[PDB]
Order: sequence, then structure tokens, then C-alpha cells
Amino acid sequence: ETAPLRVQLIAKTDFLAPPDVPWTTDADGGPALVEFAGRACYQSWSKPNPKTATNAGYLRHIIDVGHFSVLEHASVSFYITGISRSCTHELIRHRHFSYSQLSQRYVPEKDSRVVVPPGMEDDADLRHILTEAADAARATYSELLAKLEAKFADQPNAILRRKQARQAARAVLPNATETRIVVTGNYRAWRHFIAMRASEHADVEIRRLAIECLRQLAAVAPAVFADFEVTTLADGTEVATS
Amino acid sequence: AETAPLRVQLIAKTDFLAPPDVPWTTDADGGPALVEFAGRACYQSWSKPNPKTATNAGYLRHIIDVGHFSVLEHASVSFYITGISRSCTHELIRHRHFSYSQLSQRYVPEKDSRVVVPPGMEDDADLRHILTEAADAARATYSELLAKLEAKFNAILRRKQARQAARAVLPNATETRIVVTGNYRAWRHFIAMRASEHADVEIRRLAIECLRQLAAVAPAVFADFEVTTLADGTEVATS
Amino acid sequence: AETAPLRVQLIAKTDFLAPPDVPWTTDADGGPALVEFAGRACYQSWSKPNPKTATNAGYLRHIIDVGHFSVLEHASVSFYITGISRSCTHELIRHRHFSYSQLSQRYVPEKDSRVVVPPGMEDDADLRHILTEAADAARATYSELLAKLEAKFADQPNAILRRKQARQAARAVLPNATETRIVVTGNYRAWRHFIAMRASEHADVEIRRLAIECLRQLAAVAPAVFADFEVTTLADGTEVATSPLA
Amino acid sequence: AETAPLRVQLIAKTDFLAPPDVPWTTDADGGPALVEFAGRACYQSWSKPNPKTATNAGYLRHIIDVGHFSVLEHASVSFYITGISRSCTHELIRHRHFSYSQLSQRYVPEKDSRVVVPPGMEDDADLRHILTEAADAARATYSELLAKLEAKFADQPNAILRRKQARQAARAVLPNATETRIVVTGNYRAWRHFIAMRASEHADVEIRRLAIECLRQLAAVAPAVFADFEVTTLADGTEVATS
Ligand SMILES: Cc1cc2nc3c(=O)[nH]c(=O)nc-3n(C[C@H](O)[C@H](O)[C@H](O)COP(=O)(O)OP(=O)(O)OC[C@H]3O[C@@H](n4cnc5c(N)ncnc54)[C@H](O)[C@@H]3O)c2cc1C
Ligand SMILES: Cc1cc2nc3c(=O)[nH]c(=O)nc-3n(C[C@H](O)[C@H](O)[C@H](O)COP(=O)(O)OP(=O)(O)OC[C@H]3O[C@@H](n4cnc5c(N)ncnc54)[C@H](O)[C@@H]3O)c2cc1C
Ligand SMILES: Cc1cc2nc3c(=O)[nH]c(=O)nc-3n(C[C@H](O)[C@H](O)[C@H](O)COP(=O)(O)OP(=O)(O)OC[C@H]3O[C@@H](n4cnc5c(N)ncnc54)[C@H](O)[C@@H]3O)c2cc1C
Ligand SMILES: Cc1cc2nc3c(=O)[nH]c(=O)nc-3n(C[C@H](O)[C@H](O)[C@H](O)COP(=O)(O)OP(=O)(O)OC[C@H]3O[C@@H](n4cnc5c(N)ncnc54)[C@H](O)[C@@H]3O)c2cc1C
Ligand SMILES: O=c1[nH]c(=O)n([C@@H]2C[C@H](O)[C@@H](COP(=O)(O)O)O2)cc1F
Ligand SMILES: O=c1[nH]c(=O)n([C@H]2C[C@H](O)[C@@H](COP(=O)(O)O)O2)cc1F
Ligand SMILES: O=c1[nH]c(=O)n([C@H]2C[C@H](O)[C@@H](COP(=O)(O)O)O2)cc1F
Ligand SMILES: O=c1[nH]c(=O)n([C@H]2C[C@H](O)[C@@H](COP(=O)(O)O)O2)cc1F
Repeated sequence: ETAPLRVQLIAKTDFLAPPDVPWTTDADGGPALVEFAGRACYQSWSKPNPKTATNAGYLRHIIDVGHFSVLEHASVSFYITGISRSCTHELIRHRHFSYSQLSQRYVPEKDSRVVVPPGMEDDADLRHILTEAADAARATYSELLAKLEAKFADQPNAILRRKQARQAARAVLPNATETRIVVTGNYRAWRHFIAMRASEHADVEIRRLAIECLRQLAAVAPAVFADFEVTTLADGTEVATS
Repeated sequence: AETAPLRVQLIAKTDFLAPPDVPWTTDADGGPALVEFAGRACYQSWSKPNPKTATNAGYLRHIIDVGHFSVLEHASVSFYITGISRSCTHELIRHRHFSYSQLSQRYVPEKDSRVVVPPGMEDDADLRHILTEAADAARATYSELLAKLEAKFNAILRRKQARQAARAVLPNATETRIVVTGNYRAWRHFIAMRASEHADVEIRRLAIECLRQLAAVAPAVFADFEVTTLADGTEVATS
Repeated sequence: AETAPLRVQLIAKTDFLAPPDVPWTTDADGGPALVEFAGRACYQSWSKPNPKTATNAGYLRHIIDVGHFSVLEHASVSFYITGISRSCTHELIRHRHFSYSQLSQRYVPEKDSRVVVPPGMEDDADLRHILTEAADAARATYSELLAKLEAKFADQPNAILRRKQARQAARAVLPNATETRIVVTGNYRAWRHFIAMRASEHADVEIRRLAIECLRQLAAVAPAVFADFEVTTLADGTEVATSPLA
Repeated sequence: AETAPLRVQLIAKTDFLAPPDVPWTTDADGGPALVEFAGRACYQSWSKPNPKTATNAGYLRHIIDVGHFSVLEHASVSFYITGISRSCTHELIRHRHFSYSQLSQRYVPEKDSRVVVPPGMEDDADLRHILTEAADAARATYSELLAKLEAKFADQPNAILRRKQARQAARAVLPNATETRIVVTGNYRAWRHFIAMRASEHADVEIRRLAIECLRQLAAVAPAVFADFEVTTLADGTEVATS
């Protein structure tokens, strides 16, 4: 069974303006918070600059002048499914995110799905080769699992027994095995992720993820992600540059 | 000298949106619900297989009891804090898993700045008088230097170049103001480290107040901290 | 078909030179001396009133007991680690206060890659065989995919990207047990936290083995800094390290 | 009234020990050699098959050109910094990828504490005198509070924490210009970012002066890693660094 990439926005900043600060703005949530924090530095509550009088104008300005630390106050979480283990091994090299990921030590993978590398998505021959090799690996897994539980059948704690079995058995599961992950980042962390991974230099699977994250973040905070331009390459893949 | 009292205002928390095609719901909203979701994502335990942990409060109690603290990182809270001293912020910002935006003495004029009275001096008219007179002397000097530095030196940077030099004389007690954002794990660590007998009483008072507001927001996440009063009437928090 | 044994090689540590004007000397050099120097800098406490903290090992043991762990961050150690699996590195790199440089399957040839045997099946020749046969089939599949993918991306002019486009796709079939190699750098505090989390009975046996070996090499380069960790051998013969301060 | 000039002393750097059975060597030691080792581990490029990057300095210049800054994190330098003000350290420690150990006003008596002169008033004696007079006045208030606080905490039988309870309140009156002292440790990537942000005309002139001195000593340790930073003197005589 193959798994399609799915990205679902599950959390974002709720902003509660403090009543005794003489300031308002034409926005809500993370974008509003980011403006509040910017202004706290200068106590510029009355907005004496006409061209930064709207939220979008203030956020646009912040980025233009490169005051990126102000962006860190607002965050967004996604639940990402239909991503491979090779892709999460790349993703989690980003150290200014927080992660909760599906565990092969704890979750049975006998019926696990696989993710097709975008490079061979339209190639039926290559896909068939991939999927049959995946079925062979899953069969080896179930075979290893039985023998391993038998082998640890002097381990009185049955729960620990199965986990000892499962963590060794998963040695044969391929990189393409689907995983699922909650990723939380602040806006600065997201911008850095998109710059790095939505590039022609990046692997195509993570590039595809970065583009989809960008599209969804652009909706929550248009002015924070505006400078990114999405273009298509010769192969129909997209990159985002700023 | 006008004195500034500590004020802590909660200005941001988490909005949670359960994703439609995952067969799970919970009784909670916001940060605590997000934390449960992220913990269950690890085990894909979307049904309520275990009764003891089939409510949000039961689930988070488990998470904390068995030390799975990384899952707490997904939810955040922001405060706007005023009536805190410059020496207090110099300690606060040593915590590197928070994000900060702070009142800038290079930009903001301090001719009328307030001072924060150290908790140890608060109850004493003599001591407070000594501080406030010293503060007034320093503000006079600040303004003197500011005038001679503007004269010593474009118009905006002239002022800023002047202002960044002039603040050399502003005391540690000078009021500052700051936005602090942290995830639940970061806040837990801050409270454990700062709401303690080992900490300065100013940052201690700050940490207790943050704990009080956080526990109102997310009581299962902060339930293991007990507030105790010491002989000197200050408060500490232990887990 | 070829198996890779765990190997941990210490490749970098801290070199310390005391500032000559500071009226202080100590019992040690490198990292442990740096850490003492940093701790004394907070207090400007250059003199030595207490027999128990008047030696480097003594001062360091004191820092750890009173929980001033931020002082330990000034000294770092790097290892080059080989004979570690991809599933092991996927756990390892969740530690975010380390720096990593790791063998890239997007670039490096994997047709002859070695496999890492899970410790749980190390002594069972039949299980080793089920595993290595599977890895051989997977490497054959990788080579079959790559041949075709190379043709598909041949018209990409940049040599480095066209090799990555083919190989990044081919490695989809490589198993978790595939050998990787990684340079890991961290400061003493970061190493302490890793050991606490990974040299434990809750941890997977492969990363546990790695943690214990790092601990042993770290305790050798940095006396007193890791002394509160005590290695014990569980009943299955695997080793765990425990500390009452971590 | 004693003034303290900036001093930056390099106290630690990376010691590199190349691993026996990896078929590679290079024309450097220390942090620069380690950085090259880590970079080559990513591709197992041990034979050095590219002649243009076959020297250490060339490989390091390549890393930076290609933007693979993560590899620079493996090597570090530590400084002991004195003659820096409290306002300067309040800025410096906003950099969260450094480690710090700093002189504590909670624990260290400040009766004899020195003043750091802002670079802005350095060539104006009358301004310096206003500063140092205000410092002396603050320091006398500090001592006055300290005695009066040590008395007021007679309750406390523990003499150590009695004097710290005193000191932590008493330092309320100490000025921003109060000298502090700090050990700062960072890897090469963190140092590059610090220099980029602080050795610029946008930064306060004290921290800018600090960043320039660090850059000069770091360039001595790892020239190729810091070569793209070029010091310029602005019209006012201060120095900026730009890449
Ligand atoms: C037995 C075991 C089982 C595990 N099971 C799972 C699992 O099922 N699913 C899963 O996704 N992961 C799992 N993990 C991974 C685990 O949740 C951590 O990600 C990993 O162990 C890294 O350690 P750390 O979280 O302490 O953070 P590190 O990255 O090692 O950080 C060190 C310290 O810095 C602090 N810190 C770092 N970053 C932040 C931050 N952003 N905010 C606040 N504080 C921070 C914390 O104090 C932390 O202890 C498991 C780990 C173990 C040991
Ligand atoms: C009572 C008290 C006295 C103090 N006295 C002094 C003093 O005399 N001098 C002085 O300089 N400071 C002093 N400090 C500051 C102290 O050293 C810490 O910098 C500060 O409290 C931040 O807490 P933390 O060290 O846990 O790091 P945080 O920045 O709060 O990080 C949280 C967690 O992330 C992890 N982490 C973060 N960065 C790293 C890293 N670079 N490497 C490895 N792990 C990391 C650690 O697990 C850490 O616990 C004092 C603090 C207290 C509470
Ligand atoms: C001219 C100037 C004026 C300033 N004015 C103000 C002011 O008025 N008010 C104020 O509060 N501050 C001010 N600052 C401080 C500034 O906003 C930063 O806090 C400080 O310079 C630290 O640098 P940094 O933001 O690059 O982060 P560092 O902590 O130096 O981290 C380095 C890099 O790590 C990454 N990073 C670290 N932490 C995170 C995180 N939590 N999330 C995502 N990425 C992270 C970023 O990529 C960053 O570039 C000013 C700084 C300068 C240079
Ligand atoms: C095209 C491509 C190819 C790659 N190839 C390889 C490879 O062959 N081998 C390999 O091992 N990795 C490889 N990587 C991973 C890469 O080295 C980084 O680990 C990963 O992209 C995370 O990004 P980041 O390093 O910018 O830092 P993040 O962890 O995303 O941190 C964000 C920012 O915080 C700051 N920061 C975080 N931690 C530190 C720190 N410890 N010191 C100083 N600053 C810090 C930096 O400013 C950084 O930009 C590759 C990545 C890409 C995009
Ligand atoms: O003991 C564990 N350690 C670990 O780091 N994780 C991880 C890292 C990975 O990102 C994810 C799933 O890992 P695994 O397949 O090893 O369970 O959570 C999981 C565990 F169970
Ligand atoms: O309790 C303390 N908390 C703290 O954060 N520091 C830090 C912050 C600052 O970077 C330096 C000196 O702090 P202080 O003058 O408050 O002691 O060490 C020191 C303490 F003693
Ligand atoms: O584009 C890349 N992105 C990435 O994060 N790495 C990392 C992640 C992993 O820790 C290791 C090897 O990754 P991979 O097999 O995907 O090349 O280096 C490597 C790349 F080439
Ligand atoms: O150039 C600056 N650099 C800096 O780090 N800050 C910080 C540090 C401090 O936490 C707060 C105010 O610093 P200052 O009073 O120097 O403006 O924001 C502010 C600037 F203007």
C-alpha cells in the first residue's frame, strides 16, 4: 500500500491583547503577536510611522530590516503523514523545531504503507520494483518478529519481550516505510526550513513537503511568508526562493 | 523616582484544531489537547485503549509521571512583563529556550524611567529612599550626558549614538519591559530553576507568578509544582 | 552480506591555555581545566581554601553536586562513529544540542554497504542469516533501480545534482540496518544528557551500547566530569549507566 | 573611579586527533582540520579526488562558498573577556548558540568595581569625568546599602547567604558601565553569526569593538573560515566588518 503526502495544520498561536497597552491592529493571532512584540522594543504603541500603521505593513517592514528574532513569538504545528523515514531523517536535522514521531520500537509495522520517491512517481516499472521489494521486507519483518519473541521467551515481562522483538525486527524495514510526525516551529524556524528545503539542492520529497508547508503558512501569515516566490523547474517540481 | 510594580500579562497561548481524518477526540482544548495529540501520534493510540489515560487530564498526568517531557514542547505561552529590573532581565535571558523582545535603552528615552525596588528593601522607607534618591541622581546625569553627547556629535543616529552612551549611568534597578515566549517544557524548567531558594528573590517572585498563570491555563501540566511559603514570606515552587 | 562492528573513535577535544595574568593554576589541562577556570570566573575565586575543592577533580565534582551544569558547556569532544545503523542515527539526531556530519545516501555509493546486526540477534547465526539475506536482496534492488534512474536523469547537466537525483530515489529500498558513519560533537553537558537518556534500560539496545562506549571514552578524557555515572551489567549482559544527578 | 579597558584573551580551542584507519590526511591541525574531516565524512571523499579543494584552506573556502555552514559547528574557540560593561553583556548573551560563565554581582562584592567607558565618550575628558563621578557616587550608595542590608538581615543566621541577600539587593544602584568579566565559548558557525550581526554600523559601538577584536583573533586561528570578513574603518574611526 502506498501513502500520499498529507499535511494538516493542527495548531497556531491565539493572541490575547493586553488591555492597558494603548495599541490595536487590524489582525489576529500570530501576526498580531509579532507586531506587539516588535513594538514592545520601542514602546511605539501609537504607531508614529504611517507606512507601518497596518499589521501587514509592519510585518513586511520587520522582515525587510531583518529583525528576525521578533518572528519567533508565533508558532504553527502540522501533523504530517505519507512521509518516508528517509525524509524524517533529513527533517529532524532542523534543531529549532519540536517533534513527536511514530515509533517503530512501539508500533507494529506488519501492514505498513510505503512512500514512492517523487523521482519515480510516474514510472510504473520503477514503482513495481519498489513495492515488491517492500512486500519482501515486510515478510522478513514478520518472520524475524516471530523468531525474536520465541528467542526472548525467557523474558517474563511480555510487554518488554515484544518491544525487544520489534526493535530488532525493524532492522529490515526500508527507508521508504511511511512514518507520521507532529512538527512545531515558530515563524523564524519555518522560514529557515523553507529557504533550505524548497531549493533545487534539496531532496525532492522534502522539497515537496517544504512547498506545501509554505502554502499553508502563507495563508496564516501572508506578510511573513510573502517574499518567498514559488517557481516551477523544467521537471514540474517547485522551488521557493527569496 | 517613580517605582514600578511587577505586572505579568498572558498575551498568547495555543489554538488547537483536531485533524478530521484521525479517529480521536478529547475533552480538552488548546495546548493540553495538542500535547495529548502529539503523545498519541507516537503510538498511534487514537482509540482510548487505556481507561486511566482516556481523559486529557489522565493522559497528561501519565506523560508527566513517566517523564516524556519532549511532547510538552508543542504548546507555548507568551507573557508581557513590566515592573522587572534590568538585573532581573540579565538573569532571565540566560534561559536560551525562550524567545524575547525587550525595551531598548539604545532607542527609548529613559529620562523618566521608573525603578524597581528589590524585594528585600520593599518594606523599608529608609532603604527605598536611598534607592530612589540614587535613581534621581543617575537620571539627572543621564540627561546631562545626553545633552552634551548630542552636542558632541544625521539627527536620529545622533540621538541614538548619544543615548547608547548616556545610559552608561542608568542603574540595575531601572525598569524594563519584555515579551517572553516559551513552550511548556521551557516554562517548567524556568520555574524549577528560578522559583527556588537558590534564586534571587526578584526572579523568584517572577517565576511564581508565571507558574500561577500557567497552572490556570494548563493545570495538568503544572500540577506537580507545590507553592510553599518560607519564613521570610517569599514563595518557592517545588516538584 | 558484510557486517559492520560498532567503532567509536575520539577525534577531537579541548586544548586550554590559562590567561597568564590570572593568579591561578590547577591540577589538569584541556577541558577539565577550562571548566574549572570558567566556574572560578563567576566568583573570581582564584585561591584554594578547601582541601576537597582545591584540586581539579575536587572542584569539578563539586560543580556537578551543586548542579552548576552550564559551566560544563565550555569543553567539547568529537567522535567519528562507524558500524552504527540508520535506525540508530534516526534516534541519535533527536538530541538537538549536538553537531553532526553524516554519510549521505543521496551521494555516497551503497551497492556494497555493510549491515549492522541488532544486538538482540548477535548470537543467533540463523537470525543473522535472515537479516543479511534480506539486505543482499535490498542492495540488488537498489542497484537495479539506480541503473534505470541514472538513464532517467542523464540529461541533468550538473554532475552533483544528477547523481543525487538518481541515488536519493534508489536508496528508498535500503533497510534500517544499513551502516552509516557520523561525526558527533558535543559539550560535556550535552554528552551527560545523552548518556543519561540512552545508557538506560528504556533505550534501544543498539543506542545503549553506543552510549556506554562514549561514556567510557569521555571518562578517560575528562576525569571527574562523568564520575557520577556508574556502569552496571543487566541480566541479559547488556550494560546501563546510572547517575543520581542525571 | 578605576576604568577598565577591553581585553580579549583566547583561552581554548579544538585539539584534533585524526583517526588511525581512515585513509586521509591534510595540511592543517586543530579546528580547521576537524572541520575538513567532518565535511569529507558526508561524502566519504577521503582520497581528495577534487584537486581544487585538496588543501585544507581550499576545502574550507569551498564549504563556505557552497554554504554548508553546519560543518563549521564541530570546532570551537573560548575567550576570557574583561573590560566589558553590563550593558554590553546584556546584549551579548542574547546570542543563544554561545555558552557563558560570567562574574556574578550576587556573589562577588562590588566595592572596588571598575567602570567601562563608552567608546562614544572616550576622547572627551569632561564626559569621562561626569561618568566616573557618577560611578563613585553609585558605589558609595552600594556600600551604604550593603551595611544597612546586612544589618536588616540579622534574622538570617547563615552568614554566607546573609551577605548574598544583602549584595543582590545592594547592586540595584550599580550602573550599566560597571565592569563585568565573562568566558564566552562558541563554535565557528556561532562566531561567524556573532561577527556578522555585531561588527556592523547598526550595533552599539562597544559590542562592535568587541566583535572586531574577536574576529581578529579567530582569523588568526582559522584564516580560511574568517577570510570573507573584511574590516573597514567608518568616517568616525570605528571599525565595521562585512562579508
Ligand atoms: C526511551 C525513549 C523513547 C522515545 N520514544 C519516542 C517516541 O516514541 N516518539 C518520538 O518522537 N520520540 C521519542 N523519543 C525521543 C525523545 O522524545 C527526545 O526527542 C530525544 O530523546 C531527545 O532528548 P531531549 O528531548 O531531552 O532533547 P535534546 O534535544 O536532547 O535537548 C537537551 C535538553 O535541552 C532542552 N531542550 C532542547 N530543545 C528544547 C526546546 N525546543 N524547548 C525546550 N527545551 C528544549 C531540554 O531540557 C532537553 O532535555 C524517545 C526517547 C527515548 C530515550
Ligand atoms: C541560582 C543560580 C545561580 C547562578 N549563578 C551564575 C553565575 O554565577 N554565573 C553565571 O554565568 N551564571 C549563573 N547562573 C545562570 C545559569 O548558569 C544558567 O545559565 C541559567 O540558569 C540558564 O539555565 P540552564 O543552564 O538550564 O540553560 P537553559 O538555557 O535554560 O537551557 C535549558 C536546557 O537546555 C539544555 N541546553 C541549553 N543550551 C545547551 C547547551 N549549549 N549545551 C547543552 N545543553 C544545553 C540544558 O538541558 C538546559 O537545562 C545561575 C543560575 C541560577 C539559577
Ligand atoms: C542592531 C541590533 C538591535 C537590536 N535591538 C533589539 C531590541 O530592540 N529588542 C530586543 O529584544 N532585541 C534586540 N536585538 C537583539 C536581537 O533581536 C537578537 O535577540 C540577538 O541579536 C540574538 O541574535 P539572533 O536573533 O540571530 O539569535 P541567536 O540567539 O544569536 O541565534 C543564532 C541563530 O540561531 C537561530 N535561532 C536561535 N534560536 C532560535 C529560535 N528560538 N527559533 C528559531 N531560530 C533560532 C537563528 O537562525 C539565529 O540566526 C538587537 C540586535 C541588534 C544586532
Ligand atoms: C541540500 C542539503 C544537503 C545536505 N547534506 C548533508 C550531508 O551530506 N551530511 C550531513 O550530515 N548533513 C547534510 N545536510 C544537513 C545540514 O548539514 C543541516 O544539518 C540541516 O540542513 C539543518 O539545517 P541548519 O544546519 O541550517 O540548522 P538548524 O538546526 O535548522 O538550525 C537553524 C539555525 O540555528 C542555528 N544553529 C542551530 N544549531 C547551531 C549550533 N549548534 N551552532 C551554531 N548555530 C546553530 C544556525 O544559524 C541555523 O541556521 C544537508 C542539508 C541540505 C539542505
Ligand atoms: O527510543 C526511542 N528513541 C528515539 O529517539 N525515538 C524516535 C526518534 C525518531 O524520530 C522517532 C521514532 O523512532 P523509532 O523508530 O526508533 O522508534 O522517535 C523513538 C524511540 F522509541
Ligand atoms: O542567580 C543568578 N542568575 C543568573 O542568571 N546569573 C547570571 C546572569 C548574568 O549573565 C551573570 C551575572 O548575574 P548576577 O549579576 O545577577 O549574579 O550570571 C547569575 C546568578 F547568580
Ligand atoms: O539533503 C540532505 N539533507 C539532510 O538532512 N542530510 C542529512 C540527514 C541525515 O542525518 C544525513 C544523511 O542524509 P541522506 O541519506 O538523506 O543524504 O545527513 C543529507 C542530505 F544529503
Ligand atoms: O543593539 C541591540 N542589541 C541587543 O542585544 N539588544 C537587546 C539586549 C537587551 O535584552 C534588549 C535591550 O538592549 P539595549 O538596552 O542595549 O538596547 O534588547 C538591543 C539592542 F538595541
